[PDB]
Amino acid sequence: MKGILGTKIGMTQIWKNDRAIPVTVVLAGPCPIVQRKTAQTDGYEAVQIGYAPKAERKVNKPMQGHFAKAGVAPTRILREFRGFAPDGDSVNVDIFAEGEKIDATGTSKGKGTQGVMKRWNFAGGPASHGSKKWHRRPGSIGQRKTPGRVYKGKRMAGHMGMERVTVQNLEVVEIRAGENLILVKGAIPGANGGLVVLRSAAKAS
Amino acid sequence: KTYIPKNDEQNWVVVDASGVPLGRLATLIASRIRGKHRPDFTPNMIQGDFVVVINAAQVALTGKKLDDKVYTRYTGYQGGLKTETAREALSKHPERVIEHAVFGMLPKGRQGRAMHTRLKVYAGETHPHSAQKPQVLKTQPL
Amino acid sequence: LWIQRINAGARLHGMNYSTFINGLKRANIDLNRKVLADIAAREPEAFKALVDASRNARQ
Amino acid sequence: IQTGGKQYRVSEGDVIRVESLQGEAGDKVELKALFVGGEQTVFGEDAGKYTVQAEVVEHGRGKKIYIRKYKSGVQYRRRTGHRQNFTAIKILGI
Amino acid sequence: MKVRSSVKKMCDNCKVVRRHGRVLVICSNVKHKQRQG
Amino acid sequence: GKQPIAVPSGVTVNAQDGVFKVKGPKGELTVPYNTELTVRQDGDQLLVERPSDAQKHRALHGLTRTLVANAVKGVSDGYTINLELRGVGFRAKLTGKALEMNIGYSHPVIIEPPAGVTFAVPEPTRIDVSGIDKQLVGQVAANVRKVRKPDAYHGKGVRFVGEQIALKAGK
RNA sequence: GCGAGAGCUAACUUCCGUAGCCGAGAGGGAAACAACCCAGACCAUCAGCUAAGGUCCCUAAAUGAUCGCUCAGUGGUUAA
RNA sequence: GAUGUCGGCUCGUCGCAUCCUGGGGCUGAAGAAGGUCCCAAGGGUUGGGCUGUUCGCCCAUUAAAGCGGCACGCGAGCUG
RNA sequence: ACCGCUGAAAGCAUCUAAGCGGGAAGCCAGCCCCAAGAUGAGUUCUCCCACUGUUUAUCAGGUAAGACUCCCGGAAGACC
Ligand SMILES: [Mg+2]
Ligand SMILES: [Mg+2]
Ligand SMILES: [Mg+2]
Ligand SMILES: [Mg+2]
Ligand SMILES: [Mg+2]
Repeated sequence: MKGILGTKIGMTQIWKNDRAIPVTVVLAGPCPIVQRKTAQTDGYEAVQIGYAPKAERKVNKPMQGHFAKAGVAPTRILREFRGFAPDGDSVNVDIFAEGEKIDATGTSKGKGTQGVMKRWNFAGGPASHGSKKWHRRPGSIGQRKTPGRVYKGKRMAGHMGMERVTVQNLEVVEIRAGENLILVKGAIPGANGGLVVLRSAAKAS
Repeated sequence: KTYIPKNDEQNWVVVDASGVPLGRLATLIASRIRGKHRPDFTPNMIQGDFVVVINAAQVALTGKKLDDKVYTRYTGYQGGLKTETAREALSKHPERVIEHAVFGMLPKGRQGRAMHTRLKVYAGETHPHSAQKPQVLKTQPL
Repeated sequence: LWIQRINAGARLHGMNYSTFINGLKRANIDLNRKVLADIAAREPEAFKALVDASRNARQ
Repeated sequence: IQTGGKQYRVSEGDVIRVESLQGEAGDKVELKALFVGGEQTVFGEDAGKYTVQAEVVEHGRGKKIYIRKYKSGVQYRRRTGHRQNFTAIKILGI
Repeated sequence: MKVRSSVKKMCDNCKVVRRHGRVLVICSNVKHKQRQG
Repeated sequence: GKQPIAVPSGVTVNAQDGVFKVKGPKGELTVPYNTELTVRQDGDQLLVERPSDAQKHRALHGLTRTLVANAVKGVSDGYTINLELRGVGFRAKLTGKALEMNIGYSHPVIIEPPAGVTFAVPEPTRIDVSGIDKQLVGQVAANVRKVRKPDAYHGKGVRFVGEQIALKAGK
């Protein structure tokens, strides 16, 4: 349901009481609302929020049209949120609250093409008792004349990372509104400067 | 020497699946699609009336709509891609119980596939008759 | 191809190849079979004739 | 059909098996089986009444067709020419 | 419960029942509780 | 075969369709049956006559009467079973209507009567499921007689007063 | 297949007797399929009657008629 | 006119006649702990010493340290 | 699997043939991720707009909205 948009910023040490706790400072800048999809307009409920600002000289005509339909001010990023609402815009103020468990979802860093050891763990082989299949290189891929082929999915080398990931249940250590800053314990996905989306715990204990 | 073809036609009949046993209704729908009483009654291409189907949701089975009637569908490389659902379980998508029980009785090659197109099922009643703006000779079962 | 059409007309009245055919048969009189389909495809006026002709030699 | 027509029409030149009576003009008469001389649908026997008169137009040698047979592994390959003769007959009958 | 292939009475009580497709045995005594399936 | 239908006063039947409707002092009831299953009131009392006879038909026969006969004793006098809480610290109390167990579980079992049934408790060791529809009542005290089945060694839990449960006997 | 031995009255097992087909045999049927079943291809034909097998739809033809049987999906993998 | 052979390693995947977890009937089931049969394969099923071993024996643990199938799975993947 | 309520055929008995309820790490939904080449190619919001070319060059040609090319880089990447 509820949720906001933001830029990851870095992690750092912070003591809450006498326990040093690592956190990820996320800037959940205010988020405008640029379109309310209704189960009677677009067939399903949801809100269109926006994020970084974009210079107007860079805005497509078609987009202006959109953004103007709600006198907003071109953002550069728009995203939806099912079953969400209110009036005006969306800022963490009153949205999230210190202590709330949340789910941060960003785009994982990108590892490019990675072998099986690093993409699936595997194990490759030896390093001395004979070879050319030193450490990496997968083993065998199938079996034989039966299923005389390979399974759809057999883990293999392939572009690793650069995916959508969602780390669940994160305590919100501290919220400094009026800076739209927010500290979540643990570690959120992707690179600093990267987009991140925080929300109510999709399904927490 | 034997007769050629037409086109300028496309009878738009409308069956009703209410209470009728899926099979019988099937055969019929299947038949009028491939070529019922048939125009030039010719193979090469289909002249088989387009068929609209209402209700569906209330077709009929006999001793099993729980037992036996298990529609199977085996996904990607069969790494446990064995999916089975109760026909009653087709309270999710009745429109398929028919759809995919009639495509069965239609030819299986190029044209045949071109043939499921004319078949057009709806699990409702009135609301269906909306997705219907041409003729509609409601030629019920028997 | 012939037998297929001959009864998609046969059944167009209330007969069906099986029956229909034995009928014209019941009337040695009738004896086309060859072109019968065509008659049933082009001349409905005619085809009916032969149709009813059989029922009228049937029951 | 199986030799010597029948049915209705309007008199066209059609080809059938050889008719024996060579020459031309050979006024030919075919019984009849069905027809509509005036949309008058007429079935067997009740049609025998009416009849058809057609004249032998010409005699022909069909289009050369090759009869080839074949079985594998056992060698066996057979090539042989062929083409069936006929008779052209201009319809005109009752 | 006893799932034997050759089910049959065991004392003047065993009420050999036939529930859903199965041939069963219900007797006051439980160790008598039989069942082909 | 079965036939004798004691359909006293208060009641009111209505073989209107397959809906063999009913109404009495306890409240108007309803109890479907087959159609081909014949039955209507002939004079004073009642009767469910049957088409064929043997099985398929006679079964449904030995079915309907008893069924209706229940609608009778129902609206007429209403049902109400009585349960027994038994064994140390076993006990029922109550919340509005909701029966409340307390039979040795780390926490307490809270029961709730279905729309048209009521619980009752005399001594917090004796239970009472009173109702209309013979079934439900049975079909609910059942759920009580499950929160705790009697043990084969001290027959604790719930039971049917003159409940016959012998002890296997241990050490 | 039928009659025997050999073999665990096992084997698309082995060895003989005897009939048929494949081998040197196309065609229809038995989903597919040497030998099973119906049948032995001189060539042509948008002609006709049948065999075995079949006549809900995928393919040709009665979702035929009458009196029954089983509710098992038996039908559409065996026994004490 | 070549279908590479034992074991290991790597990679798996499937059956169930279930090793462990889950649900049950009976027990000669007091409770705790078991036995046994029924249902159930989701996931899991350790590390070493000896031997090429597969197996098995043993150490030390474990909820458990299942049994089989896939050309006794996998050498155009390695070992040898 | 197993346990039950109402209950005949067997005026009793019966988890059953009418009917109804509970009930597993399993099935379906749920969680995270992909997803209309879901060729049955879906929905929504916004932008550009109705040009030119004589039966001799029958259609492409100026263009809008928009984008690509190219340059400089990147927490994106084998190349794209
Ligand atoms: Mg390594
Ligand atoms: Mg035997
Ligand atoms: Mg257990
Ligand atoms: Mg290999
Ligand atoms: Mg580059």
